[PDB]
Amino acid sequence: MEVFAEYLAEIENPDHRARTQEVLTWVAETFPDLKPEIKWNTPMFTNNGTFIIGFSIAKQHMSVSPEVAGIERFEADIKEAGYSHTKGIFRITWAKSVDYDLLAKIIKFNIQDKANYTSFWRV
Repeated sequence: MEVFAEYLAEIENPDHRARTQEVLTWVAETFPDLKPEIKWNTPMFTNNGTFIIGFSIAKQHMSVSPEVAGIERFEADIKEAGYSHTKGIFRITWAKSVDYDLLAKIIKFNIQDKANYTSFWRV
């Protein structure tokens, strides 16, 4: 968790910082075997060296990054949760709640789908 200290401190809005902290803490606690990392100024979690999920903050939303394959697998549920998405990310605006249930399904999916992966990113 200390790994994310500087990143969180740099979030000037304290309510945005609290939400980011709550999500990152929840991932860490719910998935204790993942390694929390800051890489390229992005908070993320890896499993035996491969990327599992990443988070980043913009002015009006948090971005969740589970790779294109993660968005493809859960596109219907992302849309039903009410979040906007691209091919590779989806967004949670500050007024909207975080669907921890969906996050859990995405994270578990990437863990299983990238078991033994030989690269950091999916190609």
